[PDB]
Amino acid sequence: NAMDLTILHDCFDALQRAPTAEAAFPPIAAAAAALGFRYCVYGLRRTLPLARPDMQIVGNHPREWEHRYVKFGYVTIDPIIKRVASQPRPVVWNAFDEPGDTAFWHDAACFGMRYGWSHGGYDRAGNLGVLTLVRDTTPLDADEISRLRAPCASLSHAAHAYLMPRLADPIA
Amino acid sequence: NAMDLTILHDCFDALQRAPTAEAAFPPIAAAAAALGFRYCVYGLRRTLPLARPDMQIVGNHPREWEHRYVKFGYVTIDPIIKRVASQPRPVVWNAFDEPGDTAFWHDAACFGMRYGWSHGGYDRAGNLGVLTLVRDTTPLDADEISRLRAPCASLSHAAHAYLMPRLADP
Repeated sequence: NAMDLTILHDCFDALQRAPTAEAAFPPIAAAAAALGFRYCVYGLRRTLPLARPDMQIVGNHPREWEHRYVKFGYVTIDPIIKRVASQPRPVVWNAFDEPGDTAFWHDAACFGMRYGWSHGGYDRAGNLGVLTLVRDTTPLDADEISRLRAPCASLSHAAHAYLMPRLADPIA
Repeated sequence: NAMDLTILHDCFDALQRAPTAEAAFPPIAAAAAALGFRYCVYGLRRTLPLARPDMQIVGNHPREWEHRYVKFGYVTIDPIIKRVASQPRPVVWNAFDEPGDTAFWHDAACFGMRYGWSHGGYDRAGNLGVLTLVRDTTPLDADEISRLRAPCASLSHAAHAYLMPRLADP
């Protein structure tokens, strides 16, 4: 378990030499993978579109999941977004065990988006950035959640501090 | 080094059963102390007061430093707030090497708040919470900063997610 702290040490050093969102994501995804999360997704939802919320999505998620996330208009009714946008704490979810939003969780479960850890963060301009860590094999028991809080918190701060600002305002 | 993960593990366990700010701050401050930071200060700056910004300050700082901070209106000129608000990355400062703001840095260095680590986060309402971890001993070199990033990131997340909400509304 001491290996977990090395995982984050190597991530944050790589994030010091990542001046773009293209260079900043692989460190965060590699750390999440080392923590047991097969999938690592980041979404930037901007406040200025007002008429229609726009969701910018980067991640190693299945392409067909995002394709259906787009064609079915899931940004309008995304249950994870509604839960992380209202509260500051991380949201642990299970696609087989969530109430309502039947169509959303149906597609998520069909493509491995099954057992997730999601945390939302805000920037100076009011944009919402959501880091989502998903595994496709087993939901975490509470004892594994307890030990993963600090590492996931670390990754969550890293995504909001090193990835989100370089998605919102690229150097070029 | 094996401790840093257990230092934070114990902190995050305590914050699960911490429904008040009186109960959320000590575990964070305890972790900051175990990481080498004697002073742990959290400030919540409001956007609403407009003409000048209100700021709640909670921490184990020397209290007479807080009294100067209010006496000379430092909330309007605070160099650290200025830098953690315009940028989402942490800020590492040295009260003897920071340019300008001579009066501000003189007062901070007077009460041992000399070599600090500060990070600012926002909430849905647009408020600014700032976690500041300070030493009175030695400056922060490039080597210790590297290994302190991941643990201090967890502390930032912990402060913004568990302490900031309790100051803002409960």
